[PDB]
Amino acid sequence: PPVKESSFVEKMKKTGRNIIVFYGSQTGTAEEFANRLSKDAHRYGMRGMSADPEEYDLADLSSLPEIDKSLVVFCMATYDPTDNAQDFYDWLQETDVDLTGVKFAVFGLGNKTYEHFNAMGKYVDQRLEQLGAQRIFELGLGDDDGNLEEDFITWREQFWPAVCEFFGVEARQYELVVHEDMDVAKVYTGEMGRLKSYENQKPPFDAKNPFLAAVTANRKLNQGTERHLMHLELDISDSKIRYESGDHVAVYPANDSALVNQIGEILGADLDVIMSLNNLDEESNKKHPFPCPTTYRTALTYYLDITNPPRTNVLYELAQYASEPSEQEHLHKMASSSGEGKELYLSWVVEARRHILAILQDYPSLRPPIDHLCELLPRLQARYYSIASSSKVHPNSVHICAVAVEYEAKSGRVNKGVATSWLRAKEPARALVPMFVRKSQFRLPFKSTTPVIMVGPGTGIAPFMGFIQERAWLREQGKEVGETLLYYGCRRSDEDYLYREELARFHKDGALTQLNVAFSREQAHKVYVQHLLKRDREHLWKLIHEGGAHIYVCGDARNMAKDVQNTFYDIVAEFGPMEHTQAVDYVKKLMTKGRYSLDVWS
Ligand SMILES: Cc1cc2nc3c(=O)[nH]c(=O)nc-3n(C[C@H](O)[C@H](O)[C@H](O)COP(=O)(O)OP(=O)(O)OC[C@H]3O[C@@H](n4cnc5c(N)ncnc54)[C@H](O)[C@@H]3O)c2cc1C
Ligand SMILES: Cc1cc2nc3c(=O)[nH]c(=O)nc-3n(C[C@H](O)[C@H](O)[C@H](O)COP(=O)(O)O)c2cc1C
Ligand SMILES: Nc1ncnc2c1ncn2[C@@H]1O[C@H](CO)[C@@H](O)[C@H]1OP(=O)(O)O
Repeated sequence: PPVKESSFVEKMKKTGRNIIVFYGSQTGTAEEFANRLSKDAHRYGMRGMSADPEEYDLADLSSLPEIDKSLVVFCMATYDPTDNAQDFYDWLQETDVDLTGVKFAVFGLGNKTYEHFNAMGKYVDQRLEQLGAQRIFELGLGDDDGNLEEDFITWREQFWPAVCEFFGVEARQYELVVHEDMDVAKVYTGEMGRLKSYENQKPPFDAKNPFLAAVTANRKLNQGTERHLMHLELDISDSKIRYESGDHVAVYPANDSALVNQIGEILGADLDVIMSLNNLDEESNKKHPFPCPTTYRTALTYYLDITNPPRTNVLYELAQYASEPSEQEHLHKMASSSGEGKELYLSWVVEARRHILAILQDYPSLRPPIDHLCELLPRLQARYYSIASSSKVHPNSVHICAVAVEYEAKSGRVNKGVATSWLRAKEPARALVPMFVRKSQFRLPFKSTTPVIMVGPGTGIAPFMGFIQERAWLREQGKEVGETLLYYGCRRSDEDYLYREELARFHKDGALTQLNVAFSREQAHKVYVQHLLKRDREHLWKLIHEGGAHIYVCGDARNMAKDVQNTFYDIVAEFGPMEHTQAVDYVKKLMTKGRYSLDVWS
């Protein structure tokens, strides 16, 4: 609950703004979009502004009409609503205001693999119209399972024309300030929010004031040499942090130092030059791109993203810094909605997975001002992990189960995951991992006697390591505990069976009523967790139909989770009986009555 700003409508007036793009974002992408769309109003002889719907009172849309040819755009992501867009939502639900005269557009960001695709967008664009506002352009539906960037360049290309036409209008966001005389303790060195907040830890710890927790355990859980699966233990003592199994822990990592050095090396400049990028819109909340003042090196290490494929809007803006014509032209055509330009971007940048440095190496004429480059780079996001311990057993420690990312890219070089390569490097002593916890609704039943069915192959194991530590603990405390079954899976039982001993011990003490593992490569056919579910179908239908058991799914969202959902569709279709459609509805209903929970990630 923060303090609202002044009515945005009034703000727009005082700065001559006629377009306000609102972004609902969780990992920046919706926001990045709203800002791109914002600076876009300029080329079209208009001026706009991005704004966090949380910091404003959306009831003020009703007053927007009072600005000339005013326009409001909504870039909303689904996670329904993201944290910052919750107010708006509850408002869009309670309010009954008459938005007659409001003109809007909406570009939603989602992922098709999800149950409720772009639910937020579909909702916003469909509720504004319910209130009296008129849609100016079609609802954009972004799919991060294909290419969101392309869906966005495709919408934005048909948007602006429809806008300029409708309004009859004819067809460095931040500024740089180098620091010569700066006091040493007044310089951010990587902390996230308040200055020196990292060094002087002061509760309560959240996303803006992360608690640097000490890595007390680092271990490799697998026997092979191909992959590196690891178990870490972060110590949250004196942090005053509460958590339950199912919850997630989030961490702010550090980029690889040499990938950082080499970036200032090729651009031929120093990273230690202390600076600041002050938003040219002196009245805007977001006064800076990241914590300023600070040195390039710091920003490149802690606040910027230097490994993900650059977006089309960044390449276009960097086109002007490449001498050689051929190159300049290539960077320029990366933002096409079709053609050889849309094809080089998807294969040479995306598919190839070339980070910012790579492109600078493969296009040597590109030597941009490191100043305009930092303003273009996206902020470094924190990475989530499903806490792997019960707080009833480890109140003062948060466990993480993860696989390290390192692969060969067509780009020609070996890429490394930012968070994983970093946590990998951290071992118990000087090792501090900046963190905080985010509550989720993946939870053990309210009643201990309620049955539980956990399905989670590979890393999807980790939340369940908690559910089991808790289920077991409840029994020791004399509580009466219903069935507790795990459906895990790995390649081979002597190669990457995670927590084999702990899971054996738990089965032994009777915590785990059933330990069903699936060894995928131990035979000709692939044997996956869903094969076991189909196997134990008769008994699983019993729990579901007569036991009121909860179902859980964790790990790969891409396929594993769909395959398991489909096998649950079949178990019901058979013992219902039912026809796959009535079984789907049955399984989905289980999802709304909170008896089927998902924790899948791509
Ligand atoms: C809510 C949620 C829960 C999660 N829970 C856990 C969990 O508990 N345990 C866990 O291990 N992970 C989990 N993750 C994943 C985790 O957050 C990170 O995505 C993961 O650790 C990699 O992050 P990184 O910074 O190391 O790599 P990044 O720098 O973020 O790179 C990730 C990207 O690299 C690319 N990439 C990965 N491998 C290849 C390849 N071989 N070939 C081509 N592309 C590839 C993909 O674009 C991938 O998205 C979860 C993610 C979310 C969103
Ligand atoms: C935990 C989690 C849950 C998600 N749930 C949904 C969902 O229900 N529907 C959907 O369309 N996309 C869903 N997504 C995908 C995001 O909407 C998509 O990646 C979006 O681009 C993120 O935008 P942001 O960076 O602006 O938050 C989810 C992603 C994560 C990580
Ligand atoms: N589609 C899927 N459904 C269920 N498990 C899968 C899966 N795809 C891969 N797996 C298995 O998930 C486990 C953890 O990664 C591995 O045993 C892997 O086996 P595989 O690698 O032989 O396909």
